[PDB]
Formats: sequence, C-alpha cells, structure tokens
Amino acid sequence: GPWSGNAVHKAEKYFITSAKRDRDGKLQIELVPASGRRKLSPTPEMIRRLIDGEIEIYILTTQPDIAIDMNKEIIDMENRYVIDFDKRGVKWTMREIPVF
Amino acid sequence: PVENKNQAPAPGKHYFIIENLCVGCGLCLDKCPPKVNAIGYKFYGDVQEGGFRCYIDQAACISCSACFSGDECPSGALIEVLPDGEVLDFSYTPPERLDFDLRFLHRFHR
Amino acid sequence: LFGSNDVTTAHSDYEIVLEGGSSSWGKVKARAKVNAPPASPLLPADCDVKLNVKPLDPAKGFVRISAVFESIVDSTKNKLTIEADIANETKERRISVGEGMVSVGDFSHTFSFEGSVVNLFYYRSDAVRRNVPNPIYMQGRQFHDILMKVPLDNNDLIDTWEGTVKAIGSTGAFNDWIRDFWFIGPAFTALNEGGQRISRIEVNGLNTESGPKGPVGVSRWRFSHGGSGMVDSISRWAELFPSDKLNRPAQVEAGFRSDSQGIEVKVDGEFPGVSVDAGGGLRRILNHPLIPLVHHGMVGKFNNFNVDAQLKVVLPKGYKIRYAAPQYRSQNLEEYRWSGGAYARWVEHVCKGGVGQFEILYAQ
Amino acid sequence: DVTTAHSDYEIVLEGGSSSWGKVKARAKVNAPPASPLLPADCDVKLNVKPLDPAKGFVRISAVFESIVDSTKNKLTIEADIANETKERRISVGEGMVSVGDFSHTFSFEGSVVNLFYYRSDAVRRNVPNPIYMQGRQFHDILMKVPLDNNDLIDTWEGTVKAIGSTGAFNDWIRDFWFIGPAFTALNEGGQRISRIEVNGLNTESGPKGPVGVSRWRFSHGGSGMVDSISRWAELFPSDKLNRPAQVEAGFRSDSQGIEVKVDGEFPGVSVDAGGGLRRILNHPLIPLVHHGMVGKFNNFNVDAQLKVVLPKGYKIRYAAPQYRSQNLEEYRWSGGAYARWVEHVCKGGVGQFEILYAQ
Amino acid sequence: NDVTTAHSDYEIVLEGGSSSWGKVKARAKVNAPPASPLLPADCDVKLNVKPLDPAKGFVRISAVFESIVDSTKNKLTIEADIANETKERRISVGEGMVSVGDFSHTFSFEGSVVNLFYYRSDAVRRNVPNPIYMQGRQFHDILMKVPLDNNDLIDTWEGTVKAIGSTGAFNDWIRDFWFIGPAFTALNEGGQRISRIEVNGLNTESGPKGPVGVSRWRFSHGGSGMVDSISRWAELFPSDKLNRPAQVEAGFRSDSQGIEVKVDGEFPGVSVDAGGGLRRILNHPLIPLVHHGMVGKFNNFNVDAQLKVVLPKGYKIRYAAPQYRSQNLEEYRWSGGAYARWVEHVCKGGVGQFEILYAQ
Ligand code: BCL
Ligand code: BCL
Ligand code: BCL
Ligand code: BCL
Ligand code: BCL
Ligand code: BCL
Ligand code: BCL
Ligand code: BCL
Ligand code: SF4
Ligand code: SF4
Repeated sequence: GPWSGNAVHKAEKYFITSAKRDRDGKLQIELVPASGRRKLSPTPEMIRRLIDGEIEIYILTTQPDIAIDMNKEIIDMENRYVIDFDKRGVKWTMREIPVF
Repeated sequence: PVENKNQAPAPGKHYFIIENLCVGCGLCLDKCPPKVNAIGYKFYGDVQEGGFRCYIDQAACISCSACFSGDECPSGALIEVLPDGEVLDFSYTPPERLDFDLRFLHRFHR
Repeated sequence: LFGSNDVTTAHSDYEIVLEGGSSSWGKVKARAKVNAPPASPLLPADCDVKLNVKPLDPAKGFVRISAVFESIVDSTKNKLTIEADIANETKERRISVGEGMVSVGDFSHTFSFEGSVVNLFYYRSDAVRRNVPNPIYMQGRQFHDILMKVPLDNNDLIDTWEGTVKAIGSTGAFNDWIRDFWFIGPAFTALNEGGQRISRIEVNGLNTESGPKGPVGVSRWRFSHGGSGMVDSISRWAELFPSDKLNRPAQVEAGFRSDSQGIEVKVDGEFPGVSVDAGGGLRRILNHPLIPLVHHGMVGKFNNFNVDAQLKVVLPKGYKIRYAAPQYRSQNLEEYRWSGGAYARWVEHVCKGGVGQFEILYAQ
Repeated sequence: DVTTAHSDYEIVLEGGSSSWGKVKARAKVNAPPASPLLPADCDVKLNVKPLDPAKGFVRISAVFESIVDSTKNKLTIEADIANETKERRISVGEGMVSVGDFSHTFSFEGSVVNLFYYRSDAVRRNVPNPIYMQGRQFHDILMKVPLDNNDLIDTWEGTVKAIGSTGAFNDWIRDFWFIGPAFTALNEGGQRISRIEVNGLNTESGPKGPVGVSRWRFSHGGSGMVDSISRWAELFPSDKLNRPAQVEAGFRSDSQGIEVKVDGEFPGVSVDAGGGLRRILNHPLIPLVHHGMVGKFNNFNVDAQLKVVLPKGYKIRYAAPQYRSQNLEEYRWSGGAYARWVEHVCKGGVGQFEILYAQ
Repeated sequence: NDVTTAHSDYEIVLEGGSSSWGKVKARAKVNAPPASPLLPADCDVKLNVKPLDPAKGFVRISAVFESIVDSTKNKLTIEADIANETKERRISVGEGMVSVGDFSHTFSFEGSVVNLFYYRSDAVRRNVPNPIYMQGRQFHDILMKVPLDNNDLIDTWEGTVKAIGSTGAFNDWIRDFWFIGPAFTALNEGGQRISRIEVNGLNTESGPKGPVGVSRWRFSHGGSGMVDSISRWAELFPSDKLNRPAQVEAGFRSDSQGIEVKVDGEFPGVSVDAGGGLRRILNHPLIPLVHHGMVGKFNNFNVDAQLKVVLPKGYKIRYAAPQYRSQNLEEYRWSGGAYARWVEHVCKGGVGQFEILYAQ
C-alpha cells in the first residue's frame, strides 16, 4: 500500500501546472503526478478519481495563478478554491522568493 | 573448412520547496554549497509544532540540483519544476501497484 | 550429470470443489508464484479481474455478465467495466445488449453495444460424434455483427472519429489493415500461433447521430473469426455459456501482479460449467480450452523452470474418481489430491504451452 | 523423477552401386505428449516397390493404424507415382480410411507441378549445398469417393450446398483443412497455402452407386524451409530404387511417456556433396520445426547415441562434432556435443550435422 | 561435458550532456549449436555513419557485410545517403555491390519510406509515459538500377520480366521469394505483416559500357506495435543527434562447437529522456528479441552474463530492474542473479523490460 507509489502521499499527488487563461479559458489545465513522467488533462474521469479520494490535485503558488478567480473565487484564507464548487480543494503555498 | 579471425575474451530548473509540506529539517542547507546560501530558515511559531520552514532564494540559487538529486527530503516538499512544467517530488517514485495478498491453500501459509 | 542448470522455480496450488448431483457447478481457487521475469515491455503490470454474472429472468434468458478489469501498467491506471445481457437465441446464434466504459489514466469513454454472433461449425457429421468419445478439435467460424455506439463527449473521441471517418473512405485496404491495428502487441503473432484466423471486417456504415446526451458515433461492423480447431470460442460453443446452469449468481476475483522479479496470480471463482457429462454414466472435469494453453506457450518458453504444483479436487460424496492420468498422489475418502511426479511433468508441459490431457473422470 | 530421454540411433549405409540405408531408432521419453487425446498408439508401414523403374511408376503402400482415445482408425493408401518431368509428378492410386466404425474409399489421380521460383546457375556455382531453395508446388487432385453411407451422403450434400453459397469457401477450407495446430505449423514451417480452386464437385454413376467427383487444386508454399520444394528430386529416388524399401515406424504415447520404434530401409541416404566425398542426406527442416514446436514444451536431459556403419573401404573425413568412438567400419556419436545437437533438434533446431565419408 | 553455458560481457559507455552518443562493447560465447543448416557461418558487419551535411540533414551510412558460409565468401557493401524530409517521409540515395563467390553485381537505388502511425491520439501519448506498442504502416517505394553486365544476371532479368508479365499472383509469391526460409516465419513471430508488392516499372536503358536494368517497386510493411521500424521511427534516426562519424563493427562466428560474437561501436541515441528528468537507456527493440528467441528456444543453457554501464561523471542511476550487483562509483554492474534470469528471458525471446533510469 504505502510502499507502492510515493510513500509520502496517501492519494496520488497531482500538482497543477500554470496552464491557464490564455485561450478561451484553457480548459486543458495541466495535471502532473508526483512521478511527473506523464502530463494529463482534467477530464471528467480524473474528476471521478479526485472525488473518489484515490488522487488529489493541488495548486502551486510560485507561478502565474491558475484561473485563480475563474475556477473559484472563495478567498477566505486565499486557499478555498474548488473545481465543482463542492470539492474541498487544497492549495500548496510557496512564498519562496518574496520572503526574506 | 575456412573461417575468419575472431577475438572473444568473455569465456574462461528553478527549484521550489512547499512550506505546507516542509517540516524544517534543513538537509537542503547541508546539501547547498556555503558560497551560495540559498536555503534559509523562516520562523513562524513554536518550534515543536513545526515552526520554521525553509526557503530558496531564486536569484541566489543557480541550478546546482544537489538538493533534489540527493533525494534527502522526507516530506516531499523539495519540488523541481521543468521547462515544460512537470513537477517532481522525488527523482524516481516507486510505481503504484495493485496490492492483493497471496495465500496458498495447501501450503503452510493459508 | 544433469543438464540445464540455473532454473527458476514456480509454486502453484489449485483447488476444484465440485458439486454433486445434476449440478455441474465448481469452485476453483488457484494460486501461483513464479520467479521468472514477465514478458511485459512495460513490466510493472498488476491487473485485477472481477467477472460477476447474474441470472436474469430465464423466460427469454439474457444472463447478465459484469466484467471489471483494473490494470496498473507502468504506473498507468486503466479500468474497463462492461455489463451486458447475453442470450443464446438458438444453439448457433447469440444476441447480446450491453454497456461498458474504458478509462485509461485520464481518458474515459462509455459505449453501448448490441451484437449478433452466429457460430457455425464447418461440418456436423453424425459419424464423427459416433466414432469419437470427445472431439476437442472442431473446425468452425464465428460471424460477429457488432453495433457499438460511443458518445463523443471528449475531444479525443471527436478527433479519432473524424480520423476513422476519413480512413474508411480514403482507403479500401483499411478493412485489411484494421486487423494490423486490431492486435495491439504480439497478439498478431498469437493469432497464427493459436490457429485463429481473422477475416477482413466488412463495415456496414459508421455514422454519427446527434444525441441529447452528447453526440454519438454509431459504428456497425461485421467480422469473421475462423478457427483451425483449437479455438475454444468456436469449437466449444455448446460450452462457454451456462445457458441453463445459472440458477445461482457466479463470480470470479482473479488477478495477477507482475514485476521484474516475478509473477503473482490469485484466482477465486465459481463456475457453472466445470463438469461435463460423458458416456457410460461418467462425468469429467471439462477439457482444457487450448487457446489459453497455446497463448500462454509464447511466454512460457522464455525461461527454464521447475514447478511445485498441488491440486485438490474436492469431489462430492456421491462420486468416486476414475481414469485419472496422471494418477492421484493422496487419496482422501472424498477429496483427491494430485501432486508431483507425472502431474508436475504435466504442469511443466502446459506452462510452456503443451496441449496435453489431464483426464479426470468422476462417476457414481 | 526427472525427464530423461534415451534414444538409440543407428544407420547402416551401402555404397557405390547404392545410396541405400537401413535405420533403427529406439526412443523413450518421460515427458507427457502434447495430444489433447491422451493415449495414442500408432503404427506406420510404408512399402515402396519398383513396379517399373523404366516407366518411373513406383508403388507406395502406406498403412497408418492408430488407436487414439480408445478409437481405432486405420488409413491405407496405394499409389503408383512417376515423374513425368523433373518439375511435374503424376500419381494414381486408391485407399480408404477406417476411422472407428466409419470407413470410406477414395481413388485419387493427382499431378504435382513443383516449379522453382528461380533457377540461377550463379546460385548453383557458389554456396554449393542448397538448403533454402524456394519454390511453388501446384497440386491438382481428382478424388472419386463412393457415396454409400447415408451420413456420407449427407456430408456430400452439405459440401455441395456450401459451395453453392459462401463465396469465401475456398479461403475458409484452409481453416477446415487443418484440424488443430497444423494451421500454425503452416507458418512455423514457412509454407503459405493459397485459396484452393474447386474445378468440379459432381456425382457420377458407378458400381458402388454414386461416386462423388472432387477435382481441386491448391498451392504448397515457397519459404524454402519446407523441404518438399527444396529437395524435389531428393525425396523421390525412383531411379535409385530397384528393390522393395520398407519403413515401419510406431509410437506408443501415454501420459507417462512416449516410446518410438523406427526401422527404415530406404534409398537415398547418401548424397555426394562434392567430388570424391559422400555425405549423409541433409536433414529436412520441416520435420525439425514441426516437431520442435511440440518438443519445446518440456525440459529434458538427453541420452543419445548414433551408430554409423559405412560401406567397406570408406572413412569419415569431415564432421560436425567429431565421432566419440570408432571401431573398424563403425562410428559412434555420443557424449557432449552430439547430445547438444540432439537437444537442439528436439526443440526445433535446424543446425547441421555434416557427416562426410569418402573411399 | 554435458553443461552448456553462455559467457557474455556488456559495456555501455554513455557520454555527458543531453546527447547520449554511447559506446557499446559486447562479447558473447555459447556452446550450443547454431540454428543454421549451413555451418560454419561466419560474418563481419561494419556500419559507419558520417554526417554528410547538417544543414541539409543528410547523413551517409556504409554497411559492409562480409560472411563465410560453407567455405563460401559473400560481401554486401552498401553506401547510402539517408535524409529525413518529413517526420513521416524519408528519402535515400545510394549505391552498393553484392559479391557472392565469383559473381558480383553493383546496384544503385532511390528510395522513399513513408511511415504512418494508425492512431495519432493525444490521449495515448498523454496517458502512457513510455509508448512501446505503436501500430503503423511503412510504404517503401524503391527504384533500383543494376548494370546487366553478366550473362547469368541478364538471364535473371529476362526470366523475371516474363514471370511478372505471365502470372498475376506474382505479387503474393514474391514475398515467399524475398522471405527465404525461416524469415517467412519470423515476420509472423514479430508482428510484421507484408503486403503484396506493386511493380510500378520494369524497364532497361543501356549505358555505353553495358545495359542497366531499372526496376521501380513499392511494398507496405505493416507493424502491429511490436515492430521496431514503425513504433520507434523517431528513435530510429537520430540524425539531429549525430555530429561525429559514428561506427560499429559486429562479427559472429558459428562453428557447431559454439558461437562467438563481438560487437564494438559508438553511436548516438543510446539514452533518451523518458520524462520526469531521468534519462532512460533506450527500450529494447522487440523484433530482435523475438527473432533471436526463435533460435534461442532450441536449447537450454546456463547463464553467465555481465553488463557494465559506464555512466558519465555526475550522473547516478535512480532505477534498475533488476538491481545492479556492484558499483564502481561510476560504473554500474549487473552480474548474475535476476539479471541472469533476464538474460535467459531475452535469449529465449522474452520482451521484458530492463529500465535503466539515470539522471544528474
Ligand atoms: C517461465 C515460464 C513461467 C511463466 C512466465 C510468464 C511470462 C514470461 C509471462 C507470463 C504471463 C502470465 N502468466 Mg505465466 N508463467 C508460468 C506459469 C504460470 C502459472 C502457473 C504456475 O500455473 C500461471 C497461473 C500463469 C499465469 C499467467 C498470467 C497471470 C499472465 C497472462 C495473463 C493473461 O491471461 O492475459 C490475457 C491476455 C489477453 C486475453 C490478450 C489481450 C490483448 C488482445 C489484443 C485481445 C485479445 C482478445 C480480447 C480479449 C477479446 C475481447 C472480447 C471478447 C468478447 C471476449 N503462468 C511459467 C512457470 N507468465 C504473462 C503476463 O501477463 O505477464 C505480465 C507474461 O508475460
Ligand atoms: C476472444 C475470442 C474471440 C471472440 C469470441 C466471442 C465469444 C465466445 C462470445 C463473444 C461475444 C461478444 N463479442 Mg467477441 N470475440 C473476439 C473478439 C471481439 C472483439 C474485439 C477484440 O474487437 C469485439 C469488440 C467483440 C465483440 C463481442 C460482442 C458483440 C459480444 C458480447 C461482448 C460482451 O458481452 O462482452 C462482455 C465482456 C466480458 C465478460 C469480458 C471477459 C471475456 C472473457 C473471454 C470471459 C472469460 C470467462 C471466464 C473463463 C469464466 C467466467 C465465470 C464468471 C463467473 C462470469 N468480440 C475474438 C475474435 N465473442 C459473445 C456473444 O456472442 O455475444 C452475442 C460470446 O458469446
Ligand atoms: C464474452 C465472453 C464469452 C465467454 C468466453 C469464454 C471462453 C473463450 C472460455 C470460457 C470458459 C468458461 N466460461 Mg465463458 N463466456 C461467456 C459466457 C459465460 C458465462 C455467462 C453466463 O455470462 C459464464 C458464467 C461462463 C462460464 C465459463 C465456464 C463454462 C468456462 C470455464 C470453466 C473453468 O473451469 O473455468 C476455470 C477458469 C478460471 C479459473 C480462469 C479465469 C481467468 C480469467 C478471469 C478469465 C479469462 C479471460 C482472460 C484470461 C483474462 C481477461 C482478459 C481481457 C481483460 C478480457 N461463460 C461470454 C459470452 N468462456 C473457458 C472454457 O473452458 O471454455 C470451455 C474458455 O476458455
Ligand atoms: C520435451 C521434448 C521431447 C519430446 C516431446 C514430444 C511431445 C510433447 C510430443 C512428441 C510427439 C512425437 N515425437 Mg517427441 N520428444 C522428444 C524426443 C523424440 C525423439 C527422439 C529424440 O528420438 C523422436 C524420434 C520423437 C518423435 C516423436 C513422434 C513419434 C511424435 C509425433 C508423431 C509425428 O510424426 O506426427 C506427424 C503428424 C502429422 C504430419 C499430422 C499432420 C496433421 C494435419 C491436419 C494434416 C496436414 C496434411 C498432411 C501433412 C499431408 C500429408 C500428405 C502426404 C505427404 C501425401 N520425439 C523430446 C526428448 N514429442 C507427440 C506425440 O507423441 O503425440 C502423441 C507429442 O505430442
Ligand atoms: C508434405 C508437404 C506437401 C505435399 C507434398 C508432396 C510431395 C513431395 C509429393 C506429393 C504427392 C502427392 N500428393 Mg501431396 N503434399 C501435401 C499435402 C497433400 C494433400 C493434403 C490433404 O494436404 C493432398 C490431397 C495431397 C495429394 C497428393 C497425391 C496426389 C500424391 C500422392 C500421395 C501419396 O501417395 O501419399 C501416400 C503417403 C505416404 C507414402 C506417407 C508419406 C509420408 C512422408 C510425407 C513421405 C515419405 C518419406 C518418409 C519420411 C520416410 C519413408 C520412406 C518410405 C520408403 C516411403 N498432398 C503437403 C502440402 N505431395 C506426390 C506427387 O507428386 O504426386 C503426383 C509427391 O511426390
Ligand atoms: C528491416 C525491417 C524492414 C525495413 C525497415 C527500414 C528501416 C528501419 C529503414 C529502411 C530504409 C530503407 N529501406 Mg527498408 N525495411 C525492410 C526491407 C527493405 C527491402 C527489402 C526488399 O528487404 C528494401 C529494398 C528496402 C529498402 C530501403 C531503402 C529505400 C532505405 C535505405 C536502405 C539502406 O540504406 O540500407 C543500408 C543497409 C544497412 C545499414 C544494413 C543494416 C540494416 C539494419 C536494420 C541496421 C540496424 C542498425 C543497428 C541496430 C544500430 C547501428 C548503429 C550504426 C552506427 C548506424 N527495405 C524491412 C521490411 N527500411 C530507411 C529509410 O527510411 O530510408 C528512406 C530506414 O530508416
Ligand atoms: C499483461 C499486459 C498488460 C498491459 C501492457 C501494455 C503494453 C506493454 C502496452 C500497452 C498498451 C496499451 N494498453 Mg495495456 N496492459 C494491460 C491492460 C490494459 C487495460 C485494461 C485491462 O484495463 C487497458 C484498457 C489497456 C489499454 C492500453 C492502451 C492504453 C494502450 C494501447 C492503445 C491502443 O491503440 O489500443 C488499441 C487496442 C485495440 C485495437 C485492441 C482491441 C481492444 C479491446 C480488446 C476490444 C474488446 C473490448 C471488450 C472486451 C469487448 C466487448 C465490448 C464491445 C463494445 C462490443 N491495457 C495488461 C495488464 N499495454 C500499449 C501502449 O501504451 O501503446 C502506446 C503498450 O505498449
Ligand atoms: C538502413 C537502416 C536504418 C536504421 C534501422 C534501425 C533499426 C531497424 C533499429 C535501429 C536501431 C538503432 N539505430 Mg538505426 N537505422 C538507420 C539510421 C541510424 C543512424 C544514422 C544517423 O544513420 C544512427 C546513428 C542510428 C542508430 C541507432 C540506435 C539509436 C539504435 C540502436 C541502439 C543500441 O543500443 O544498439 C545496440 C547496437 C547494436 C546491437 C549493434 C548492431 C550492429 C549490427 C552490424 C547491425 C544490426 C544487424 C542486424 C541484427 C541484422 C541485419 C541483417 C539484415 C539482413 C540487413 N540509426 C538507418 C536509416 N536502426 C534500433 C533501435 O532501437 O531503434 C530505435 C532498431 O530497432
Ligand atoms: S540548487 Fe544549488 S544553489 Fe539552489 S539550493 Fe540547491 S545547492 Fe543551493
Ligand atoms: S529536506 Fe525536505 S523537509 Fe528537510 S528542509 Fe529540505 S524541503 Fe524541508
């Protein structure tokens, strides 16, 4: 179980690259697993996996913010973004360079 | 009859760190050359509750890749972005496997 | 002294629990651990196969099968789920209506299919069935008329559909070269190595229809699967389909895990067609289909191995074993266990693809 | 225990005036057979008598008495065969099958035109020993089968109905033609058989009632691995035949093992590879591959010996792995390398064993 | 005396940087008899590639097959210019000479190979990180000219003229002629299906010193994914990666006692970026594996194999399957164990993968 795949992640960690908001919304939002060999698209089957809990997609910070107000605009702590508006999504924070 | 000659001796970059995932162990600091000093501790609160994390100064950090190639991160916060944009928690993650156990009926493990 | 050293080892266990009376039901539990490397170009391949089946109302038949394949290959997750009602219209024809879905990694597509399979032996001679006790080889041919409809919700489906529409009209050799596409891997080799021949498909006209639940590509095509005689899908049409034996639901939870150091196979199953009645009041475990053996022969001859194989036929109290060649090693009052010696030789024979017989005849 | 195959081989050669040879082979292997029907006890007797060598017509009598799954089936053929030309052969004969209780007679008149794809003197001059010679064989066979049994009549009616419909019947008769893995053996041996051409399916009056007339043609392939096209003149030593030649080969196969007994006195065992050298006939490759597909199925240790008795005054000069023992006039191949070659050919190896003997 | 063992040494010296440009040194010896009715069978093959012009993209390849079989010497030399016009269509212009015994014929050829994959789905390439089984079709169109300077050669051309003009089934039997012997089996064991050819032209124009027979013909190779030529067409031709004249010598000698093989040479394309930042030593082409298994199944053998992958400094192997036994801090060594089982696997025709992933 844990030894299969990356041992840190309970669910498959799918980071979201900065594919965004450059051509009719850029529906081909780039989802990349922790393995990183493949580069998938956000098809409804990936959403089925994500709601199944087997995978979990995460937004990074140090990049052009990915449709940050067009995907979802809940900004209570700036990290309340959800895809199907009832997702309970989690954002990865990186104040890498802006902090001392 | 005739054959040709043979010889055969065989026989006889822009690395980032996710502070949400980072736990503040600082092996990146040990893996960084002292002349650069890219890895640095940032303190948030009580040390025993996670407290300080680590950060990279992008301008100072110039494509050494020692941190990630060392593969010393326990938390997987040390990430590498690629020119095409893929992100790597680890250099080589083990493959995901469909796990289900084996029990022979007549063997002693049944 | 001995030759062919440095052999690997395969440890295998099998159990066939038969059911007494007119019920030909069996419970097959098999385990295998092989230390030989697999023949997978994408080696880390683990597949779990859940084949459920349920008796729908037998007024018209239409037993319902439900197959779920989940395969992780090179850390690529694939899942195929098919639920289909299948019914033997007559002894030669079969008609099915079903739905299903594939899902590889990210791309998934659902299909709704109907299918008329007309299976005809190249000959039905009274003399043959009069003279032979059990014809294992039987020449014949299947004709599948398959109408499959797929909503083109994904853009990949749309591009592929446009490509296929252009191809079927631009090239008449498509009907041939589609066979080249039809075998994804070494299946083209296994086709001729298994005795199967596949005729050029005859398209009846694939067309798109505007569906409220997404546009649907509806493709109707017929293809002919001829058999040299080794093919279970043709020669054993009477079998392969528990038309009246499904008085109870049945299941299979098979699976394997294959990686650079080994293969791990676990099969649990309940099958209604394990036992076949024979002449003289004898009943036997069904003759092994030869397509499995031959198709396994391609990969079974890649390493030299020694097999430690056990098999337990839990025979019903009302039956006594007969005509067992190889013979049984351990004799219980009702159970019968084959292991070692000649049976081990047979296991090594069929692991490499040898189509040999393991006649086990049980009777009252 | 362990699968160990013991094979005792011996060949005795006449020389000078004859290319004849007497062969005895006793094989016993513990591996199970690859027959879906387990017990198979078959005996084969082939007797070729020179009816007339001047005419070229030699009479081959072939009886195959087999017991498979407690079913006794006996095939028999008698055929006068003659080379009309070096490319075309003509056969006229009669036979019958005796499968179980069913039995049917057939009278066959056939012509086989074995044409080479290419015949180049450049190829003939260099690379002298021709093995992979490709060619096409056009077989045209007319079969007369008396329709007596009502099941037989039903079969005849079924086939004449199947030829009325089923425009692709010629291609699918190939799938019917080969009961089991023989369709795979087509490709394994390299032969590709084309769609047959049925010149005529008809009935004809006769003393035994109607006789089904079946004239049909087909084409045996041209890879070159198959030896029917590569050695067209070698397989048929009509000129070298002057006495009856007899081969009795029988195998008894139980799940416990296979026991083979072969006793064959035949012409054509010695062929002159070059000037002053006589060679044992080169191994046909189609049997090697067709039996290798079966022999690959089980690991085995090998105990093999080969005894060669030459014509008096001849000695072995060149040899694939040399003879293990040599008595005067007797050579014995055994030990390591010969066992390696035997294990090679059991599993389908087409490697050579070039035994050259000279006066 | 009864033991048959295979002794093999392998050395893969990769070079630093994005370009692989690796050197392969392989020695092999096996006591099993060869699967060749003509023995002894000796062969020397020299393949040297030279960058003719980087701006034009033209590369030049010379292959010299020298062989001795049954005390007969055959030599196929061929110099060719390969040029990638498009990612599907590729052109070739070359000249060569086949000398068998006293006979010798020179040939020239213009040739276009158009390789088209059946499925160009973005879904498959998006999901599968390592595409192995890629179906497709290669259309070859070859115009080959040979001086008819020999009477036997003239006879061959004349007989072929009549053969083409007489039989309409010639396009099927020409495959039997071309696939001489076990080759016709191998194409079925490797997923290769060959369509009937089409003879566009068959004519003769005469040069002042002798006649020239010109034959233009097309054929269609068809790969069911297992074929290296189709599935790895891009990995086939690393012309962009080639700036230095690369070359490989390969000689195998086959007496009935044993087979001895030596393959020494450098060439690009050994390692490709598999994604995820790890360079992968290229996947094994499966056609060699199955075609060699065809003859390797014929006998059993003990395995004594040793592979020595020489990484360039600064790079480490992150994945090996099976694992490396020993490491010299730059050289990773696979000797015995599951690597021996994998060597047995591939010798007998196994298509199992050996994932060598290495990175900075
Ligand atoms: C060295 C010899 C070894 C050995 C070495 C190997 C090697 C080497 C390989 C295997 C492989 C396998 N072996 Mg093994 N194996 C040994 C002995 C065993 C034993 C045992 C001890 O009893 C068992 C239980 C097995 C069992 C298995 C399987 C787990 C596996 C093949 C899966 C298969 O069925 O796919 C079924 C596949 C298909 C049906 C093909 C699908 C593709 C084609 C294009 C489509 C076909 C038609 C389609 C399905 C029709 C659908 C529609 C119809 C309506 C139904 N082997 C011996 C001792 N084994 C192989 C494996 O899978 O590796 C990962 C493999 O590579
Ligand atoms: C595999 C060898 C033959 C073959 C032989 C058969 C046979 C035999 C049958 C069909 C049937 C069907 N075939 Mg088919 N068919 C093949 C190739 C194909 C291909 C293709 C690969 O392109 C397609 C699209 C089809 C299409 C179809 C459908 C029209 C139809 C119903 C499918 C369905 O219910 O599956 C559902 C999917 C499965 C259940 C997946 C698993 C398949 C395996 C083979 C089942 C093994 C059973 C196991 C040993 C015992 C299970 C016990 C459990 C308790 C259930 N065939 C090849 C040529 N085909 C059926 C029919 O006639 O319908 C009218 C039928 O009876
Ligand atoms: C669409 C496919 C076809 C079909 C194709 C075949 C073929 C072909 C064969 C059978 C065989 C059998 N099938 Mg069926 N069969 C169909 C319909 C059915 C139904 C049903 C009412 O739906 C049932 C319950 C059965 C039940 C059975 C048994 C009578 C018999 C196996 C007995 C044995 O001991 O198995 C014990 C077997 C197991 C322990 C192994 C099971 C292995 C795996 C799980 C299934 C086989 C396929 C392949 C290896 C794996 C998946 C590959 C792809 C992902 C599809 N069939 C459908 C319509 N079936 C086999 C038999 O022996 O025929 C005489 C056989 O070869
Ligand atoms: C594991 C390795 C084992 C081994 C494994 C096996 C196995 C396993 C089997 C055999 C089988 C056989 N083996 Mg063995 N065998 C070993 C060692 C040997 C040795 C030896 C070293 O001395 C010998 C001589 C043999 C010899 C034999 C044969 C007696 C037998 C196959 C009969 C045959 O000719 O059918 C030839 C039959 C054909 C030609 C039939 C063709 C059918 C088709 C449909 C008809 C097409 C048309 C027809 C050809 C046309 C002819 C036209 C006329 C020319 C006019 N084995 C090694 C050590 N062997 C088989 C056996 O005995 O079966 C019961 C078998 O399954
Ligand atoms: C085997 C490869 C080829 C083949 C190659 C040849 C060759 C070569 C010859 C024929 C010949 C004949 N072929 Mg044919 N033929 C094949 C398959 C067929 C089939 C079929 C059902 O597939 C048919 C209908 C025929 C029809 C016929 C007949 C018209 C004719 C005489 C047969 C005979 O007397 O057999 C009787 C059968 C027996 C004697 C048993 C034969 C066993 C083996 C194959 C040969 C004997 C040698 C044996 C190894 C050692 C014994 C030595 C003894 C002294 C004989 N062939 C396949 C496709 N055929 C002959 C001819 O040209 O006729 C005009 C001929 O010379
Ligand atoms: C081998 C499997 C396929 C095949 C696949 C390919 C591939 C792959 C290529 C060609 C190409 C060519 N093909 Mg082709 N082709 C085959 C059969 C044929 C036949 C025939 C009747 O047998 C003919 C006439 C041709 C004709 C031709 C030419 C038009 C052209 C250049 C040949 C040349 O320079 O060779 C010179 C001779 C050789 C170099 C001899 C050795 C060949 C082997 C295959 C090389 C392997 C290299 C080794 C693994 C690594 C070497 C490192 C070295 C440093 C280079 N092909 C079969 C069916 N064909 C090329 C092209 O597209 O041209 C436009 C090309 O890329
Ligand atoms: C032991 C072998 C491994 C394995 C090893 C490999 C290897 C190695 C390769 C692939 C490749 C592929 N495999 Mg895989 N893969 C396995 C299991 C699966 C399963 C699954 C059971 O869930 C699926 C869906 C797939 C799917 C795929 C694709 C991602 C890809 C081929 C693309 C293509 O052109 O296909 C087209 C395929 C078809 C034309 C064949 C026909 C499809 C099926 C059989 C049709 C019948 C379906 C159904 C049962 C019928 C009834 C319903 C009908 C609607 C009537 N694999 C098993 C476990 N796979 C290749 C790759 O990625 O290529 C880039 C590759 O190199
Ligand atoms: C005319 C031939 C074709 C062609 C056909 C093929 C085929 C087919 C294959 C390769 C393969 C390879 N080729 Mg190439 N290739 C062509 C052009 C080139 C050029 C170039 C710029 O000219 C270069 C540098 C290469 C380089 C390469 C490598 C990237 C790769 C082998 C990797 C390895 O480690 O091999 C290890 C090295 C070897 C084992 C050395 C082999 C040396 C011998 C002398 C050549 C092979 C002989 C073969 C077995 C028999 C041929 C007999 C025929 C009758 C001619 N190719 C030309 C245009 N090449 C393989 C690969 O993986 O492709 C992706 C592959 O499958
Ligand atoms: S990449 Fe180099 S500079 Fe940047 S943190 Fe690592 S060691 Fe320091
Ligand atoms: S190694 Fe990982 S946990 Fe430790 S300081 Fe670096 S990023 Fe944080």
